[PDB]
Amino acid sequence: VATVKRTIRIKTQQHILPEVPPVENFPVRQWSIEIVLLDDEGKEIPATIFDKVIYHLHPTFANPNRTFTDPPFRIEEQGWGGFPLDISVFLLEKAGERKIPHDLNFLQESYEVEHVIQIPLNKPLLTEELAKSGST
Amino acid sequence: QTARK
Repeated sequence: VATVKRTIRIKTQQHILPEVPPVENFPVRQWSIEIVLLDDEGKEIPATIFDKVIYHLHPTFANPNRTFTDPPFRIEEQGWGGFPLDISVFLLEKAGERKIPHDLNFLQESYEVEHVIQIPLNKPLLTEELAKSGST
Repeated sequence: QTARK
C-alpha cells in the first residue's frame, strides 16, 4: 500500500469519586478517553478518518468492548485500577483496523499521548478526507 | 495515583 502518516492524540482525564466507597482502601475514580486528529500544523481536529473506535477495556468491566462512531469517540467509565488497553480505530471505507496501545492510569488528572498511524491511499473517500489534515 | 489492576 501507498500510505501517508498522521498523528492522533489520545486525551485522558480522571478524578476521584468520593461518594463511591473505596474498594480495599483504593478510591474509585471516574475517567474518560477521547481521540482527536492533528493536522500538519498541530491543531486538534475531529478524527473523521475513523468509521468507529472500539475501546478494549480490562476484562473486569461489564461489556469491556465499547464501540463509538462519532468523534471524539468519548468513553466514560469508573474504576479503581490503571491498566493497559488497546484502542481499535477503524479507518473509513473499510481501509483497515489499527490497534493503538494506551495506558489508563491515575498518575495525572489529565494527560495526552500522541501516536503516528499509516493510512492507505487506495479508498477515494478516505483519500479525500485525509486532505483536511495534511498532504496526501 | 499509582494504582494498577
